[PDB]
Amino acid sequence: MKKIEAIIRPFKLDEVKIALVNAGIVGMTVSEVRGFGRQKGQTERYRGSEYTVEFLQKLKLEIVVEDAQVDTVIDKIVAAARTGENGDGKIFVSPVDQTIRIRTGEKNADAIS
Amino acid sequence: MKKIEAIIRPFKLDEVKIALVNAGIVGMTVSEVRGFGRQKGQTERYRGSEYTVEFLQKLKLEIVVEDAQVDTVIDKIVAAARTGENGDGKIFVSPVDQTIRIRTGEKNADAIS
Amino acid sequence: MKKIEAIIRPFKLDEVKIALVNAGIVGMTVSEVRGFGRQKGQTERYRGSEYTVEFLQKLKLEIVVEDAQVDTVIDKIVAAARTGENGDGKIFVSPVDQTIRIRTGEKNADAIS
Ligand SMILES: Nc1ncnc2c1ncn2[C@@H]1O[C@H](COP(=O)(O)OP(=O)(O)OP(=O)(O)O)[C@@H](O)[C@H]1O
Ligand SMILES: Nc1ncnc2c1ncn2[C@@H]1O[C@H](COP(=O)(O)OP(=O)(O)OP(=O)(O)O)[C@@H](O)[C@H]1O
Ligand SMILES: Nc1ncnc2c1ncn2[C@@H]1O[C@H](COP(=O)(O)OP(=O)(O)OP(=O)(O)O)[C@@H](O)[C@H]1O
Ligand SMILES: [Cl-]
Ligand SMILES: [Cl-]
Ligand SMILES: [Cl-]
Ligand SMILES: [Mg+2]
Ligand SMILES: [Mg+2]
Ligand SMILES: [Mg+2]
Repeated sequence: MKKIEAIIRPFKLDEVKIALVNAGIVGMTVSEVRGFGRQKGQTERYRGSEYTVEFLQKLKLEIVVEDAQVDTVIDKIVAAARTGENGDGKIFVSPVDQTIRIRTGEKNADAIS
Repeated sequence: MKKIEAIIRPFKLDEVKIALVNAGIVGMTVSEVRGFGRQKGQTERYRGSEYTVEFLQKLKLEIVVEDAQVDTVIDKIVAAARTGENGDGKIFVSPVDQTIRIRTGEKNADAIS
Repeated sequence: MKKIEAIIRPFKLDEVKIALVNAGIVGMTVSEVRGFGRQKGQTERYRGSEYTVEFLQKLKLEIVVEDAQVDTVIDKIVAAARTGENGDGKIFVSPVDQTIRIRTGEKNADAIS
């Protein structure tokens, strides 16, 4: 099992969300964050101004899936979230040792099906 | 060391929190999130309406503990957070390689005691 | 690759942020959380009152770096965030299996450079 954490542009939420639902994702969590991602020598454009290290609003998507579904999920997010301008986002994949469904106590594969 | 991340119903915060404090948990983090968890063919009830993939408000609890305490923490959350209606929540356990207490620089077991 | 998650006092954001930018960090994410950290028998001071398990506002910083940069990042956060009063914060380091830059599809070391 893996956790996929994707930082995306806020306006992209709808476009990304539809891609994931159509791909068969059945659970996801979203939160509001702020961030910077300043590659060397670049500025990020937002509403007609250029930024270096100021924090900009982003959204964090969290999706826990079976290992065999990670690449599909990654591909769907990338294709829907990208624009070609710096600031499009970043995805981090991390291990999940156990998953538990609260209502039933189901575990692991059963809790993500 | 493990991180326990629990997504719960917002109203349950107090009921869950009291269970964990009584069990001896000494540190926890809470954040506001939104989410869906649509098992196939189901709808989630909220304030008299039925939802499919709309995002609903949830809370994310994060608790870092020693390995030997994980199952106790899981049990306390499940028992306090559940209601029997879909939407009760989900728990993800993940590895923590190092913990550092900022004030003192204490590490690992010392930083979670 | 590792994720560094640091819970800090909200007022410290600026002091911590400047330390990390000067150390060469190029990406970070911040979120608003609440928390308690009650070591046995202690109270946390906030705006002239003493707290046990009430939730206090904190900030969560998330920084994904190469393994060889973790200790530098940890040191910079600790030195900038600390005050000597309980409630200064806690840092959790966890594994990241894959990183993807959304705009380009670059992976891993390429996505964090
Ligand atoms: N290494 C990192 N650790 C934590 N958060 C990061 C990191 N890099 C980026 N982020 C988060 O992702 C957001 C988007 O980053 P961004 O798209 O600018 O990445 P980038 O590597 O600079 O790529 P690009 O060249 O496309 O801008 C940031 O604002 C921040 O919230
Ligand atoms: N696989 C997942 N990845 C990330 N977040 C998830 C996932 N599944 C659920 N969540 C989060 O947990 C919340 C509660 O999920 P929920 O209780 O609906 O899970 P479920 O598996 O559908 O179980 P139930 O049948 O009890 O509804 C969601 O709204 C979402 O925030
Ligand atoms: N084990 C933990 N799991 C999750 N979050 C924690 C944990 N311990 C602390 N936190 C988070 O970090 C914040 C700061 O904790 P705090 O500085 O009080 O830690 P502490 O171990 O009690 O150290 P101190 O003695 O310096 O107070 C908390 O309010 C909470 O948000
Ligand atoms: Cl493009
Ligand atoms: Cl029931
Ligand atoms: Cl001091
Ligand atoms: Mg960038
Ligand atoms: Mg559900
Ligand atoms: Mg404390």
